Amino acid sequence: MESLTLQPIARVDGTINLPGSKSVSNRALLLAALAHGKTVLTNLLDSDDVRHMLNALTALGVSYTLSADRTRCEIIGNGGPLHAEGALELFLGNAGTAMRPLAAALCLGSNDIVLTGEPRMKERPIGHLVDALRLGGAKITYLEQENYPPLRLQGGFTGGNVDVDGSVSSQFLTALLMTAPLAPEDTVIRIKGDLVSKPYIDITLNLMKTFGVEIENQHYQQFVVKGGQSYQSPGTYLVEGDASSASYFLAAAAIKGGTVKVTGIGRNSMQGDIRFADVLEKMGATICWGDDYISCTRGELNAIDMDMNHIPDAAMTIATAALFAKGTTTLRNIYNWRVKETDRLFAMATELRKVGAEVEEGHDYIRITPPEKLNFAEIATYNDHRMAMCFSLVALSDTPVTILDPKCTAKTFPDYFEQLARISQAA
Ligand SMILES: O=C(O)C1=C[C@@H](OP(=O)(O)O)[C@@H](O)[C@H](O)C1
Repeated sequence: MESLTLQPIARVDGTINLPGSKSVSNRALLLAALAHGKTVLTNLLDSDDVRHMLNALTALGVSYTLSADRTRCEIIGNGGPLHAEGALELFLGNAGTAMRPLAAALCLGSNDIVLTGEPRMKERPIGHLVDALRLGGAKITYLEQENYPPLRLQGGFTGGNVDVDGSVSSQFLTALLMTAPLAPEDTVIRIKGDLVSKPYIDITLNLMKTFGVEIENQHYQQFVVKGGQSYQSPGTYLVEGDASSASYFLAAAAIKGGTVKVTGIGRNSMQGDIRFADVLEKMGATICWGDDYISCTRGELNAIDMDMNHIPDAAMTIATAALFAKGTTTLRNIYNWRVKETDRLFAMATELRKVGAEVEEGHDYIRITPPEKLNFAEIATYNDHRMAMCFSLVALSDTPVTILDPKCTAKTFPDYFEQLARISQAA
């Protein structure tokens, strides 16, 4: 199959202008499609997950244009809930930010639509979301395995008292929050117990406010939403650079810099993954913050033992950076790594051992003890963009590394290797 071999990188130094945020891009596209008026999004991400959302909007009848590089999008808002009948099938690849939000949104009014995706998406849970939507009136059918896509949506979500489990994915709550304002009746969303990935809820609420809707957030345990609302175009909107994509470059400087500056995110960014920079600082790197950049300069790199529930995606980057740190690194409270692009606890542990690390794969944590020296490995990537990007950091050592299916990075970052190469220096 396809593979890419990375030769040892002696030093990293430079500036990277970040690709747009996947989380912000897919929320902005769905809200722009539901809104009244024309929205012009700039710095939109061009990646597989965004392309699946754009294709779904096209299939649903939404009109929009894209610039040549697909980072500028002018969307003609539908002025209300989207509609299609005839069991129209929307293929959503493995994009949670399209699958979860559309599963909720398309329950408004009457519809007859099927949502499906790649084989792995049919193994990613959606039951907590379906349960909540049904409590609000939605008619939803599991076409294959109970609690997983594919789903046949027949509409009916009117609002009301809705409980939702927040212990497995914050995306279910995000989907409900974006949908409820357009339901005819008021909705009170009650979180059953724990809520994981809380920072992503703040991104959702930030986007909803940009599009003209606010709700009452009672300590992230209950959300009061008034029905009969409408989203309104914000005119022009600048999508933040992606803070998760930024993690690889900031970590590379922490290991082998040099100073690497990423632009497009800064201290005021809404993305919780900017907190990844705080972890590098705790490990010994030097961080500089700007309005529109974050930079990292090599310092020391010491192991850490931290709860990473607030940054599940960027936390994977600490798992390979740990190969270069002094001591044993432990990342805790990351159970849902198991239900994402792949089971990331199994995948990360398996591949880390291949380059020499001693790894304890905990049920919901990972403990990593680096080897005295890394060895060569051909890294399996599990159709997971982050496995490829995280293991690219192995090349910041004296050994090359071969990454299988490097194009899997296109889920969120098609140009990843060219960008890592931009900051890679031989001297
Ligand atoms: O809402 C979002 O944009 C995302 C939320 C997170 O999912 P969980 O809430 O399932 O952790 C994250 O891992 C995913 O890549 C993007």
